[PDB]
Amino acid sequence: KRPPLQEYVRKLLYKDLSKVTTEKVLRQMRKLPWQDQEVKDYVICCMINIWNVKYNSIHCVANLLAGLVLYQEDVGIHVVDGVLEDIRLGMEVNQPKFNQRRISSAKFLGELYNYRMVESAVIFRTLYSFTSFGVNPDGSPSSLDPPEHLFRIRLVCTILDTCGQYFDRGSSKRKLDCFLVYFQRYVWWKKSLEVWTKDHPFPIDIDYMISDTLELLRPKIKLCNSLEESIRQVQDLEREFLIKL
Amino acid sequence: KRPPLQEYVRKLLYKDLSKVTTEKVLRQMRKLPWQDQEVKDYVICCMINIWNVKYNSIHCVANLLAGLVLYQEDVGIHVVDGVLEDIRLGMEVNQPKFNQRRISSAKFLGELYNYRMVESAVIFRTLYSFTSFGVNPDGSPSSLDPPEHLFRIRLVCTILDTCGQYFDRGSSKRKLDCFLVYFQRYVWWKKSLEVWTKDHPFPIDIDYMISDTLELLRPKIKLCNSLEESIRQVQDLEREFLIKLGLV
Amino acid sequence: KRPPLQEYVRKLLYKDLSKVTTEKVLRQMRKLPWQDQEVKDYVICCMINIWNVKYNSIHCVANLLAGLVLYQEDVGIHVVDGVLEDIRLGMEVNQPKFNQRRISSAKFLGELYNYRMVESAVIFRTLYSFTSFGVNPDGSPSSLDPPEHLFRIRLVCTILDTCGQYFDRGSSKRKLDCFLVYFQRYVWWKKSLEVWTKDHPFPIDIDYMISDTLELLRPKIKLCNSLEESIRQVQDLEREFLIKLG
Amino acid sequence: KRPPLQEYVRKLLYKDLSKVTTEKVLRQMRKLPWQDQEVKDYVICCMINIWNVKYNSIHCVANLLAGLVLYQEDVGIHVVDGVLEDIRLGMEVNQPKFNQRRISSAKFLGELYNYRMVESAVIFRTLYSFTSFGVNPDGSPSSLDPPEHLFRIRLVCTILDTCGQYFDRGSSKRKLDCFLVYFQRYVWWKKSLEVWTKDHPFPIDIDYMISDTLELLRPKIKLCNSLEESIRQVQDLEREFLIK
Amino acid sequence: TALSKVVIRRLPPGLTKEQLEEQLRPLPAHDYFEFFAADLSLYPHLYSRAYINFRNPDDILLFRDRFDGYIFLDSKGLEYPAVVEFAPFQKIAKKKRKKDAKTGSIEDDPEYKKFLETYCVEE
Amino acid sequence: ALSKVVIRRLPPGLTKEQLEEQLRPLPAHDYFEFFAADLSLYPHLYSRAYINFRNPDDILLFRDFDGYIFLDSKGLEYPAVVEFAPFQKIAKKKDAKTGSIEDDPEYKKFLETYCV
Amino acid sequence: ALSKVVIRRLPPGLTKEQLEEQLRPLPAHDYFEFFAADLSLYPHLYSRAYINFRNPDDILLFRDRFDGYIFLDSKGLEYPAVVEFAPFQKIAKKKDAKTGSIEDDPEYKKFLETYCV
Amino acid sequence: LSKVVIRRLPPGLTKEQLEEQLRPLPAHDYFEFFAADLSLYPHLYSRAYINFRNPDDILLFRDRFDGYIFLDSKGLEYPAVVEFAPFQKIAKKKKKDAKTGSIEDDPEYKKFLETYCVE
Ligand SMILES: [Cl-]
Repeated sequence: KRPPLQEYVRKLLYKDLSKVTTEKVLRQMRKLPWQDQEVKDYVICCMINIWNVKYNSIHCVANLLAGLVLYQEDVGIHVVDGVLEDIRLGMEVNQPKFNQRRISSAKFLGELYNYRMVESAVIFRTLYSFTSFGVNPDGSPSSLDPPEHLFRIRLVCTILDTCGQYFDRGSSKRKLDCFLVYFQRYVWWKKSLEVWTKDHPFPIDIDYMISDTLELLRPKIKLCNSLEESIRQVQDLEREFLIKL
Repeated sequence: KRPPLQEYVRKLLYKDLSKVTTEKVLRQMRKLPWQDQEVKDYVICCMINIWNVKYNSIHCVANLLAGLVLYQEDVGIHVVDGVLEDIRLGMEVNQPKFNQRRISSAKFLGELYNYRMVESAVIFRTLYSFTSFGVNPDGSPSSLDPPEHLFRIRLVCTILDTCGQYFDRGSSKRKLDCFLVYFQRYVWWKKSLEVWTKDHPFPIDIDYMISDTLELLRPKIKLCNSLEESIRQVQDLEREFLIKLGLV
Repeated sequence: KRPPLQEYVRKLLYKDLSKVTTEKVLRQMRKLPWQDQEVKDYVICCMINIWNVKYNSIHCVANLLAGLVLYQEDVGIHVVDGVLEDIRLGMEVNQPKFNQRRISSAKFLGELYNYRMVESAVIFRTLYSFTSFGVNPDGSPSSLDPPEHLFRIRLVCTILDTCGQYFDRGSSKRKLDCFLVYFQRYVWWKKSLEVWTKDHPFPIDIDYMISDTLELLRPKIKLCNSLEESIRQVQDLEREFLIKLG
Repeated sequence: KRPPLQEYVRKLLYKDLSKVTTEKVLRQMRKLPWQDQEVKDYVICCMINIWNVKYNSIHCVANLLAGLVLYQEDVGIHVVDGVLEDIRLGMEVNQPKFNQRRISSAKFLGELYNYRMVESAVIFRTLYSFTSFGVNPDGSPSSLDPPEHLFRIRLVCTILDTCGQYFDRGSSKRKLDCFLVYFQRYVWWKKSLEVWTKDHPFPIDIDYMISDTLELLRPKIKLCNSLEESIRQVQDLEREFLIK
Repeated sequence: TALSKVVIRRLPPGLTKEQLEEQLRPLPAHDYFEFFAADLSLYPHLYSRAYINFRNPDDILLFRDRFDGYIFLDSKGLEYPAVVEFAPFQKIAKKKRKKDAKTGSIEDDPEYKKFLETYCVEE
Repeated sequence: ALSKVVIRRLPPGLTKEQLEEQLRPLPAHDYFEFFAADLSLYPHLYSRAYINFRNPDDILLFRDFDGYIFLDSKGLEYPAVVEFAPFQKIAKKKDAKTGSIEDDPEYKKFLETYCV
Repeated sequence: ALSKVVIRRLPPGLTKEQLEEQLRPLPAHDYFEFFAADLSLYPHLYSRAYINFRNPDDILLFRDRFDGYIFLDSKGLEYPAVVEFAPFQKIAKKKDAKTGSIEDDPEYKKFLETYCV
Repeated sequence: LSKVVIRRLPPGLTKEQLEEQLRPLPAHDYFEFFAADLSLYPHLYSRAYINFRNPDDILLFRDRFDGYIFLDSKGLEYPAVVEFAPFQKIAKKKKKDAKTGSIEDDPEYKKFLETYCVE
């Protein structure tokens, strides 16, 4: 029902990449008619829609892209912009039918950093957008972050699980420490909502997910036990920045 | 800081209204200057703001109003209109800080039926509003009913536990059984959303509170085990519509 | 019935210290047995309890300590930590019977900067604490900052009147500009409270105090005339701060 | 005699605003108290009264407004509405003492289209109103269009000489080609009047203005040399429209 | 019978009955017309409303079509699209028993008086 | 197809509240602005108003105020004109500099130029 | 010194030409690309474009001009555009010999044996 | 930052009881202790200051002691406070002052004792 070339590039990206070697598929893809803008626009869409790939095989797509741009420069910038675009659009529409689609995109963005396609500045800008875009600054729920919506946390942990272990030396070391403190406050904003009672406690899977990611990144750091401690940590962090010029 | 009249009314309704002081307080309330438009309006506000009363003392104010209307016929209408207004506004505003405020309101409406302040049509008209207002007909989530938002379930179960036990004879029995068919579909619309996974399941507390109320109402209830089964129940019920409406 | 040596120290600091006799007092304190830990502690506490000295002679104690550290290197650190502690404890306790005492401690912390005993960071770190410690981020009244409690403003102004004149060059100037942006929002949280009505208005004496110190420090600053104007100015600041963070 | 803030905006608009000082006037105009309805009211009136500006510097006011609406979008709407009001009211009043005042207003409307403040439709509806409003269809003179009154021609050419060169590609091409037919007939309605004698001929100055303007827009056409021709071209135009 | 009580809700809080009566004038025949102000307890969400009971249960079609969605404006100018639907409680105050004898006699009560003694000392 | 209508050639000494009374009951509308007379043409002073109706199908009735005789306090006919506004755009919704001219060095230099 | 700006949440039916005309005059640029909607998110289609300005000071006017500018689709629905700094600021900076030869490949040819009947 | 303050302790704890209660104790070149001054009648608390060699033992030290409830002799609970001291300067090694301990042999002190002898 679909053209044969289109089905072939899909067979390479969504099937052959988790089975064979990335080089076998890379040269196969270099031989595609890249001068034809029709097929080029199609393969880019296939890579952006990485939700069709097995979650554990997504790094193969980043590895492949890192090499394919040595021969098709513009495809690299187009997929990255698309991935970052779908991460934004996913937050705006915020529909449950796109949750697995959005988790993969976040994972893909993390693997694109591991293979040096984007730099930490892009990853930290995306990390903050998860805890700030559509978020009322007073901590009140809003349309884009309703009270019982915890998907922002699952996105932050998805990215931190894939490339946060490399933010432990030099500049990126403390930029991650600074994002975490703002993330712990966002966490406690949600925990402090009235919807969480004794019979309806905070989802325990989210608590385990947060403690696990923090345990890996910073083993010696302990999540706060109150909202006041989190509001202090941010107040102390930004206060010291205001004092150091 | 407050007028003495107003604070006295607040002590009567929120502090002095025990289970056996109802009559004592009613006679204290008959003495109020009801010809004054200001204090009357204020007293009605106090009764609508029922969240200031302890949950298990809410039936007391309903009992109070049932007797107070024998001498002030108009105050009965004004309180119910405000309670039904606040229930709807709660759904339109839908902020967590008003949840206890809205649970108490749903309780009040249930008690007002027990003391013959409203008829069963009011209670059912409101129950359907919990499952239809702001709800998309396809089951998809919306702004007034986000996916993980299950407060409508707790409001429906708050009313059914308060007065649903009186819907088991004659017309009032079938009118409830038809609602529960629609209620079960709304429940299964929530269960079948993508947010609920194996690690983040449908809150068992909600499952528990649903089963407890239906067991309390219809012990033989045929609990739908799927979304399709609840949809069939609705489709079969709508067949009954069009024979009793005259189109099939 | 006070021991002889102790009363002599109290006479030196609270009575004999009158601006001009400072060198004579310093040499008299150098002769004290500093290696006796008990006597050292009492002397340090005497300087921390600065409320026993006349307000306009408080700077004298700071000058004395500036010369005393040329011979007892540890006492300079001990007094500052004691004063900063007394400031924080004053906020925690928050009882009006200690108000005049807490105003003296702020003056002393201000004078300690004028005599190069504390760095610029300690002053602004203490200033911010006045506007944040025990303060809810939404501007709502709290246990340590009730509605009619405006002592925090009086403390901010006592320090800015003592050493804000020297925050006019380079980085120190920029630090003060940022703090004032936060300080004005705190003021407007207090004004917007429910307790201030037409019959119970915001004390005009506090308004006059605020405008005076601000006009003395920055004569060209535009005062915020609304709680919205204050919240906008703060968001504009932290908007520029996050770009340099990451 | 006038408050200082009012005299300042007059200095920015009627003196300081030359071709090169627009950048400094904009930022200076953004700081005015736009929340005060009285100041903003007066500002709009100052711009509508474009006759106080040097004719050749009028385009600067349009450029100023084009950027001033990126921060006060409401003000551009009222300035245009006021300009169109004064064009219409100028025709209804029609006194020679307001001629250069109305000439400046017509110029302003043209420049407002150049900096994309009004669409082509607003320009053509005004162009036709000059040749129709207050004009009797049978061609005879009327109260608002006496015989020797040729100010409508002076107005039409004022607008076409400032933005008509931009009407030669696509839709706006046909729209203008059709207005020139009705304009040619109006011109000939005025030429065919009995007031023009040998010693008192049709103003040669105005006819040169018609030839010069039409030369700049469409070099492919010269004005009709007869009234019947202009009537024939209108009849042809309307017939071909009805058949297609 | 058929429904006859109509509610006009989600109106601006600063709207008075006279202001509403002018915007609605001339409203059809009605035995009931009451106006109710805002509550203030839900401080961010103030809305006034009105109730009208029509004599003819068919003029509602025209009335609903004229005002269901009608935009009201406050001082600041914010829009308040009104909601005009059947009131969820169709009963109204009916003119009727004998007046109550104790109405307005609380000031001459010992329990109240005692309360005033205790409330006189406050703060 | 259009929705913005102009009510022009009104009396100059007319206010908006008075007009809203004469127009009562107006059809629904998003836009209703009133503009007094300009004072630059003393002999020819006319106020006007603009309305943007929500339903573009009720203008035919409102048009059929076209010719409505408005009167001033001194007594004189001001037959209002109701037509489709020649410009059919209305603005519908902040700058940081708004209201900063008072604390400005060029306007302060101007005050030195104009006050003395 | 950021120079790449994105115009997103445009109507899906819009193409590059009517965009360039709407934004006419395009400030000078060495990069100007336009991207259509994904189509797999059926209810939420939005096209977007990227512009890399040569002078990163002309975007202050550009951002204030078109950030929020209401675009219109066929039926006439309002698509308020969004003009921000592109979240990824890199742009396209011999030729390959294999390009355009996949049809003459054994792996692709054998796949056709599987895909066609 | 390396200096840490231990405050809101019991007024009766002396330094070695603190040093005992705070065992194990990471590396620290600075360890000052301050009792409570009698003056402020109702609110008497002792405190301590510690400058850690490697600024990272505070992460482990704070969580171990921040909130540690101490007890007074009479049986009163004292939730401790652990945070970075607001004044981050410490003492360093140095010649001594010749006058130290000479006040007893001074005329001005002598004549004061005379006036103080007759209470
Ligand atoms: Cl105070």
